[PDB]
Amino acid sequence: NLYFQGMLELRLVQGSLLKKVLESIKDLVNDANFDCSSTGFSLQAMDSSHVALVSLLLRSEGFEHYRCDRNLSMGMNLGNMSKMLKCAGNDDIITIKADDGGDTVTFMFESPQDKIADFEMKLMDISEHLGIPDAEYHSIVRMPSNEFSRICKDLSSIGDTVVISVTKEGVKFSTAGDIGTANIVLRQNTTVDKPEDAIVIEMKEPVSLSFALRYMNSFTKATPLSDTVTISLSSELPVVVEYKVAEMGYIRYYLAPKIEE
Amino acid sequence: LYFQGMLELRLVQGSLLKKVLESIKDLVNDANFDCSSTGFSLQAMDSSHVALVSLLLRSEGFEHYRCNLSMGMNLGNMSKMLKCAGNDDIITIKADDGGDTVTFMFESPDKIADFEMKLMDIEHLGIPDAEYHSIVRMPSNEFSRICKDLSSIGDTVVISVTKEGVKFSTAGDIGTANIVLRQAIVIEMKEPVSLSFALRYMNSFTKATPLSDTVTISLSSELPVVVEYKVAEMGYIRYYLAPKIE
Amino acid sequence: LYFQGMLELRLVQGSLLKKVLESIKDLVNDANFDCSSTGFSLQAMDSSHVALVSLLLRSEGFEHYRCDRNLSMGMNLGNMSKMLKCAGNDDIITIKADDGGDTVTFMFESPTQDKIADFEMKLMDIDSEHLGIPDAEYHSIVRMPSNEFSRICKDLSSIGDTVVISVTKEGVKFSTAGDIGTANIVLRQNTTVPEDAIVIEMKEPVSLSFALRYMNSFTKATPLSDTVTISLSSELPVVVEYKVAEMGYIRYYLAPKIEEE
Amino acid sequence: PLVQTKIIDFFRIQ
Amino acid sequence: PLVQTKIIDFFRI
Amino acid sequence: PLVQTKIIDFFRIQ
Repeated sequence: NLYFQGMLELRLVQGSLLKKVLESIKDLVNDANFDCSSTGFSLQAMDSSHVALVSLLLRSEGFEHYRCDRNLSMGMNLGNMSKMLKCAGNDDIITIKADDGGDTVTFMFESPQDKIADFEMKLMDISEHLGIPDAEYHSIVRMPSNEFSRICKDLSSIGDTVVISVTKEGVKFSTAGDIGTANIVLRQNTTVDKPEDAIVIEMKEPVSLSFALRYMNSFTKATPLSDTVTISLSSELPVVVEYKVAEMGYIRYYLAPKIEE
Repeated sequence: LYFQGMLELRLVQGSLLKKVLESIKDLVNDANFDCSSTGFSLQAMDSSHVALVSLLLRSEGFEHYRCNLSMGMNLGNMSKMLKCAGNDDIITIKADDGGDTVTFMFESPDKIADFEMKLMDIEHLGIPDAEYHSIVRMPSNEFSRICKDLSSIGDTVVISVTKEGVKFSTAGDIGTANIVLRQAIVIEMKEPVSLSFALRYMNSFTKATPLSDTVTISLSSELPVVVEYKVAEMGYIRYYLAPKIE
Repeated sequence: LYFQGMLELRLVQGSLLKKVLESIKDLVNDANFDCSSTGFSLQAMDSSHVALVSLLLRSEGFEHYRCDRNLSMGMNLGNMSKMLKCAGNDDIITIKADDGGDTVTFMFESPTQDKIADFEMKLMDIDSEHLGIPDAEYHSIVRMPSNEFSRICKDLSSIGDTVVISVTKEGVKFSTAGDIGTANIVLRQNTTVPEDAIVIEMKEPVSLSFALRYMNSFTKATPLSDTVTISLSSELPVVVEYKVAEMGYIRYYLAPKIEEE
Repeated sequence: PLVQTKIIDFFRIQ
Repeated sequence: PLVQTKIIDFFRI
Repeated sequence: PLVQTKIIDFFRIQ
């Protein structure tokens, strides 16, 4: 066949992964295209204020079955998709099915029980993607995702803006608000038996930038996907906050800084 | 011989009574609790007369059972008092026939608590002893999960039983959903049956789920659906829901 | 010898301080922490002057106890609580302040991470107008599981506003009445269980009435101690005491409701 | 157009 | 209705 | 005062 209509069919044995992926992006991005390519099943979208960007990839080798006839895009209301995936059991096998310019997407949930559920959602017509540069960052911090999540929630109780600075002393998160000021300093620490417990700091040049904590706290919705989080900083770029998706991909969040007028 | 009627019930598994009240207090606002030799029962409808609850706690499950009395009860009030009982407490109920009040005693296997609240003065329907076209027994947890999931998609569930299995279907603004379970999950099908029901009421029925790990759904093209939860090994709560029809 | 008064307290079990603040921040808005050789203490009345809280963290419970003079720190307890909520439950907490200083510093050290957090908060000027508590003789004392006492206060308060507490040879009885009906809960001595014991010393029968609203604020100290002690005399406020590990206490004093004469 | 029936359409008043 | 007493009725400054 | 920059200030439209 050559005049085939594009078609997508994905069978993911660990359905819980896809549920956690949607929970990681649905509050940041309302509607977006899921893109289909040889490499895998991906999404790139900004938040509605254009302050943050999410770039997501689920690689083809993580699916039990991976058909991506040509380069489909599925225009998806992420909240509606999330609502349908919330009906999958954490141990369900999940199958996504859609036609190139099709009007609906079908989700199949199969239990490993003789229970089979079919959910059918309307698609939307959605676009223009940004080019992400392959830059060299001035500093990279890797740390346990739960520790970063705790730090962001704690500081956000004190103020709205966090200064992240990397120096020879370590990584410092600072905030000031109506009730006082807070400074949290992590130094490099690899004195651990499990490397995902480490705090690793690689500084090529010192860097200090300011960011809205509200966005940082939405990023930490991806914590259940990844024992680890990597924060990449340079004074000329958004910060990058990267989570692993099991062993089959990633979610990267980019956040534009706050700067003096 | 000319004595005033008296009810005294002692239930060692007091938590069953707590769970029973939670199962029904949001469906029915007030109802009579009826007293008979068979046991402690209740029948009542919701305000729109679309759903009916029939409850029975058999006499054999009370360590003490003394009783044809009725107690008109504000169910949410009774639940406010029962909520003050510990989950392991022994619970006693005591009342007089035309009595003003009911006393609940919560007894720890030290602590002894007495709660007393006012009664009310509150016409039953006859439940035909009919045979059903299809009966499904399934985990109450899975039924509760299905009703909640579908109700996030639409307002109306189609339940159908065929040779293939039992299906639950809904359609709503954001899309459509079908859930098929094949024959534990037991299906006994005299004749295929398919009926529509309001998920709002089904969702209310699943508040009985902590009473039993299994739920039973009886269907007939000519009857309300019956959703039954066993009350430990000493009784039942049966919910009847009138269908939506052509 | 002409030293500036300093305060520096290091507490290994930081969580004790987190729970202490949760125990009092809703009863009292602003209060002085006082610094003596005996320990770190606080006394304050609620704004209606019906309840009084007295707490003591003894100097021996602190890994480092520096309290240079008769120093007082005036503080908004809700703000302090908000800062202490950012301490992990196993964090080591250090408080540092100057006698007439403008701010107080809380340092949170992780015992296992190499994370150091500095939180700084404004102090305020509060007039120390302290009441002397006489060393009096109680007519009855009751010790019981804190969770049992808390359950009783919540259950009764859903029935009515006022609890009658009585001790007799039969035991301790709690009673309330309201719109929906009446409730009596009787507890008898039970030592054949250890923190689940009920222990009652009755020198003379006592019976007094209290507002449940205040009792329910007292039970916010429940996570401090698996037990609680209630001391009654016909001539005194009731005293409700929770132990702070084995390094001190919080004592709540509540004036009774009495019959008019 | 489905119509919601009533319990009293099926059971009588004993 | 009972009368709520105050801490100041029992303890002195 | 600080100003919130945008992603569009940094990345091109590809």
